[PDB]
This record gives sequence, C-alpha cells and structure tokens, in this order.
Amino acid sequence: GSHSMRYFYTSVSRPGRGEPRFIAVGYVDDTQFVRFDSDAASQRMEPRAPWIEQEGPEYWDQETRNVKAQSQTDRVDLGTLRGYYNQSEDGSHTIQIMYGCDVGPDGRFLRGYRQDAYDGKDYIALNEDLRSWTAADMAAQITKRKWEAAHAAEQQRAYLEGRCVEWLRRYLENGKETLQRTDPPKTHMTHHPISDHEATLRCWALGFYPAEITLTWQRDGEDQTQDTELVETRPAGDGTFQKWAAVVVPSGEEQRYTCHVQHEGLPKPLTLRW
Amino acid sequence: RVLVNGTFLK
Amino acid sequence: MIQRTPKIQVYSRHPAENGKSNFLNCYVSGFHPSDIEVDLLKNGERIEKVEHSDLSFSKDWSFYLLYYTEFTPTEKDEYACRVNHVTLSQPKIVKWDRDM
Repeated sequence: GSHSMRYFYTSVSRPGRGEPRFIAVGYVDDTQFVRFDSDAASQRMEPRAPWIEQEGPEYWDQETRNVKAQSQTDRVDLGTLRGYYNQSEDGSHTIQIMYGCDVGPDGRFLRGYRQDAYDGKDYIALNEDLRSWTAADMAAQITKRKWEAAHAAEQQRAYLEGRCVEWLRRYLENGKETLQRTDPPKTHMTHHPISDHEATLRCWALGFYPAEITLTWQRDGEDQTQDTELVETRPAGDGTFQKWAAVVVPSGEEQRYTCHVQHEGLPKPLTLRW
Repeated sequence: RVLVNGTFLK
Repeated sequence: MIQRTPKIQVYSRHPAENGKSNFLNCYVSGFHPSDIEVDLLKNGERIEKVEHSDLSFSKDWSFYLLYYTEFTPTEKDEYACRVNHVTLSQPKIVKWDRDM
C-alpha cells in the first residue's frame, strides 16, 4: 500500500568541550537505510540497507556535506534556544527534527510532515497545509517569525512534494525485492500455568514486516480486554518484527479463548486456539 | 535524500 | 526538564533452543533524555563488543534503541539486560525469559 520516507535528527549539547553529539537516521517505511553519527570515525553518511549501496560516490559525498550542514545548524540552534529560554552553559539540551513524505501505492505524493522539539517537548511544527507553522511557546514564536520572513515553509514544501517523493520512488524501485514485500506473521500459542486453577495463554507473532499488527483476544466469540497483556511491537534485529498478546484464564476453560491476528501480509485474518 | 541546505536557523 | 522512564524488553531474535546459535536483544524505548547505559549480561558479567542500533525516536519524541549480541542459549546460563538512566531509582536488570 502506502510508503513513507522519514529522516530523524537528534543534536545533544556537550557542555564540557566540543561540538554536540549529532545522529541522523533515514527510513523507508520500517527499514533504516542511512545513518550519520558524529561520534563515528568515518564522518560520512553511511548505507544501512543493501539497496542503497549502489548509489554513486557523488550521492555519498553530497549526502555527507548536506547532513553535516544540518549538524552545524543544530549546533547554532542549540546556542540560540539556550538564549531564548535563558539557560546556563552547564546543562545538556536536545533538539529533535523529523520530516518526511508519504506516497500512494502507485507513487504519487499523499502528504508531507515536518516537526521540531526542544528538550523533548514540541517546539515548532509545519502545519497540514505545509504553508504555516505552529509555535508551542514564545521562544518558538521568535523562530516562526524568522521562518515566515525567510519563506522557510516554501522550501520545506518544495522538498516534500518534489525531491522527497522523487527519491522515495527511486528507493522503492531499487529495494523492491524487500521494500515492496510483506512478510506475514509466523504464529503460535503457548500455555503457562500460574497455579493449579489459573493459566496464561500467550499468542505470538514472529518474523513479520511491516511492523503494523493487531493481536486481540476473544472469549466465546466476544472481545476480551480484561486480564490481557500486550507487549509493544519489537524489532527482531534482522529487519522483522515481533509481538505477543497474553490472557489469564481458568484452567480447563482455555478452549473458550481465541487469539485474532490482523496484518497486511494475511489475505484473511488468522485465528489461534489452544 | 536529505534537504540540501537543511533546516532554517532557529 | 522532561524525563521519561525507559520501557525494557529482553528476548531472542528467533525462537530459542539450547545449543542453537541466536541473537539476544534488549529493546529500550520511550525514554528521555537520550543518555542511557545499556549492558547485556551472561551470569551477571558484562558481555563485551555488544552492538546497538542508531538512536531514533517516536512521534512523542521519546527515544528507542536496540542492543544485541550473538549468543547460544543453554539450560544453565542466565542472560539479562542491565539499564541505567536518570529516571531510575536504581539500575534495572531484566532477565531473559525464553517464554516472553
């Protein structure tokens, strides 16, 4: 279905000596494909997926120079925001920036996004119209007026509707064998006695891609949320995801309980019973 | 690909 | 400043079986600030050369990281993850349980 390209930037000030720690990561849907880490020896944007490795030397040289320019902007902005909020030189502060585009299954632009945080709270965001900004406080209000004067929204909108979608389309083609492939969950159920009268039923989903999934329990064909535990979806580390849903039941009654699995990779929802 | 010039100064 | 406590999951990449080569994962998420100490342990001793994912974050701005190492499960060896962060009253040790 729909696809996304997102970039995440984190800049952390280092009050004792030196530039801030800067980390940039690029994702296509749930797959990381590039990274820049200021603490790494290379000082280059690096490939994190095999399908991006085929990009030429000038792609890497430009990506390296462009992401380094963002780290310098972040360095200057950490100093600027410290002034806006009247903070001391002794503290560590954080700026986070996220932006990206969504394309339809065919390849055309759906939506764009851009938002910035300071010290883990909203600072400034580009609105849904991609033409105006939302400033969370008076410090972000100063930035908004600088950006309105400088036509910052217009440059972000142009990237999001232009280069962003053009490059996401190229990436989707280059990595089609893996990016356009859905891996359905591999499911199983386990049983864990708590006492001689109660037991936990655990329903597992392993090796799925994309990360989006729904695990739900039913007792005699009705939705059960009481005595349930669902862990957050977690990376397997190989590109796939995992999740489990558990329910505490009276021993002898486990046949009343059914686990329901919904995932893009399943042509029809799946049911598991003990 | 990233923004060529990056975000605008805050 | 805002502080968000890490949520921790310790688990294997593949269904675990004794004697079979696998990967031990410690997924840390929902934390702020990003400074975090994460260690993987075998019988209470730090495993050296453990790798981790590149720092990234969720829509609510909270951070997440995956720490991992190649390992071979056994019936006798105890694996765990040790996490330290400004939000914890003391370092949190989460044991690896094959069934979670």
